[PDB]
Amino acid sequence: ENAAPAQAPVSDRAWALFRALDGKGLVPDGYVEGWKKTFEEDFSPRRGAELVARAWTDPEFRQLLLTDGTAAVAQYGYLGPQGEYIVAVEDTPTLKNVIVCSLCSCTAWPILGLPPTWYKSFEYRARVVREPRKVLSEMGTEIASDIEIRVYDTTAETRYMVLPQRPAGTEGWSQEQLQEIVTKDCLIGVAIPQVPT
Amino acid sequence: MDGVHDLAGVQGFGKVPHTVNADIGPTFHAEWEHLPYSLMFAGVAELGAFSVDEVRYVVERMEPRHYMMTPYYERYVIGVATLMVEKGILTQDELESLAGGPFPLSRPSESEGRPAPVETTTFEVGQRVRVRDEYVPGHIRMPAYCRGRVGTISHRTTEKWPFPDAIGHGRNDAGEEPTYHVKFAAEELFGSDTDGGSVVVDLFEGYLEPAA
Ligand SMILES: [Fe+3]
Repeated sequence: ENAAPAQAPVSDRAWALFRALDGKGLVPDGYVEGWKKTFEEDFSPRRGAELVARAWTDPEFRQLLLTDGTAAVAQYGYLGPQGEYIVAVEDTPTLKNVIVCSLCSCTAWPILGLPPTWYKSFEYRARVVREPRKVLSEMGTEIASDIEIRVYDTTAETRYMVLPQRPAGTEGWSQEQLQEIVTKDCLIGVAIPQVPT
Repeated sequence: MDGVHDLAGVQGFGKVPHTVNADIGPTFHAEWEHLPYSLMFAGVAELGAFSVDEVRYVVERMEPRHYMMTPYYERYVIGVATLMVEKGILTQDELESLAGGPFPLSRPSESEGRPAPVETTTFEVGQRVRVRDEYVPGHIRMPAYCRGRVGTISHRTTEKWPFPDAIGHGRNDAGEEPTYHVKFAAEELFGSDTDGGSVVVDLFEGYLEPAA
């Protein structure tokens, strides 16, 4: 019959777990509220965009980011939970990099933000490792036939970001202007930075 | 653990529910969604009751149909609650009483785990390695698509971490190992039935052996 267990509403179960622990003095005052603020306000792909724009305008930093990602990120003070050992992977005219956690959802939280529903989906977890070109295509990114795709499966403690290619038409842009076109999806690797017409 | 969570390479799924740069909305789509991670950190950092590895494993231990029908954040509510009961901190009775209804949990572990292996090799960038052809019923950070397959070392980490197969069961013998970015050709993993180039898997030293 392949039946599923009858369950109380998820909100009731989640708050039950909170109340059971809190009622036993195991949750410090303002603890979950503090985490919610960190997750919503601090952990953000704006941080990864800042790192990319710096790398694009500063060859010395670019080299540091690609050789010791952790150190480069630390310079900005952006190390944190699920982002303690950082590797940045470089897109090239012949290579497109893409990140997944096939086993769960592992993501460089502090610099990419918490993963989106789609990244944590069974569809993405199952398919991108095996058919990344078709997956990106379906998502709206056409990777040229003469460009290799490399998928990084986040299976241990390395936390990844993609350093995308800098698009033509951005020559001389400020770091702020560049940051604007480096989206969360560019950092994950499923999108290429876009220059307006 | 060869569970339904080991999804890479499974066929039959539909479209990824996203178009690039589409609005994903707020970080949390319901008022409870911050609770699983925050209560996990209370357990890990404040109580010292379990590791993050035990959280991954308890989610792997959801009954398989239960795993498949449960949304992401809810799996972690179930997982963290299960660990709190297994560690003797909470009871299922009090969870269900407070919830006002059923709160089924992950299944008990069927493995005690395994220690970090004593015999391993320090590998260098460019070296060819094979993923050990081993079956582990408890927690392991090796997706089955790479078991027994051969790849090249692209990175050896400059830090070391406890062996997941041990710490994921709360064992005292997890030691510490570096991990290796191992690059596999797509055809090594999926033969002709792939449209990719290469796949890089971040593998603990204890999962590897010299190639041939
Ligand atoms: Fe994950």
